[PDB]
Amino acid sequence: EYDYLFKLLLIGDSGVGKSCLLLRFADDTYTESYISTIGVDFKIRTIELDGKTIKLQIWDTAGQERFRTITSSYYRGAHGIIVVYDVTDQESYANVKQWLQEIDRYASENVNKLLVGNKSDLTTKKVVDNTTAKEFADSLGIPFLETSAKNATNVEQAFMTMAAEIKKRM
Ligand SMILES: Nc1nc2c(ncn2[C@@H]2O[C@H](COP(=O)(O)OP(=O)(O)NP(=O)(O)O)[C@@H](O)[C@H]2O)c(=O)[nH]1
Ligand SMILES: *P(=O)(O)OC[C@H]1O[C@@H](n2cnc3c(N)ncnc32)[C@H](O)[C@@H]1O
Ligand SMILES: [Ba+2]
Ligand SMILES: [Mg+2]
Repeated sequence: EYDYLFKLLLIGDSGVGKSCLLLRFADDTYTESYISTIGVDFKIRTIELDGKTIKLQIWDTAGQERFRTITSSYYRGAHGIIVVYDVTDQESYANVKQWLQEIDRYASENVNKLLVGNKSDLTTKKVVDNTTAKEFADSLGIPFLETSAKNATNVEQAFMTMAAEIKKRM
């Protein structure tokens, strides 16, 4: 029986791997194919944390600009928002500031945030230095993790740490 029900949103630029992060966490599957999300997709996953059962309702948003006014509708309900960039794509990291701005515009004032640098397995094509991204996230008091949906690395931890932080402030 459920102790908490948290709503999470994944946002960030098209092609950074939001959908693959959710597929990995919710279905333990992965695809190398690129099929952009139309609007917002939804999955649930129940986790156990600190002896508590937490149901997570997770919305995976389209990163493409033409969906953006619609995706904004889901921001208010979120307890936690995960902002994803691709560690091989500098512009996706540069657009983190824009995404943080969407959060300020549309989200609840007390929303928890996490910055994720995805595709950490692409070690030879990495252009966003993790010390840079970590200094950035520190400067904002936002937690930071690098993930690989492909190799499963830190995927469970990203969702688990987000839940932990939500649970602490209630
Ligand atoms: N090597 C590697 N490739 C990844 C990883 N995650 C996603 N990809 C690849 O990146 C591409 C885009 O992934 P996808 O999850 O569809 O991106 P998205 O952020 O959901 N795009 P949109 O916002 O348009 O729906 C796919 O070709 C996918 O296989 C990762 O951790 N490692
Ligand atoms: P929008 O409000 O159109 O939602 C986008 C998609 O997510 C599905 N969905 C949203 N919220 C839930 C809940 N709370 N439970 C189950 N499914 C949900 C919508 O039905 C849309 O397809
Ligand atoms: Ba949809
Ligand atoms: Mg997607």
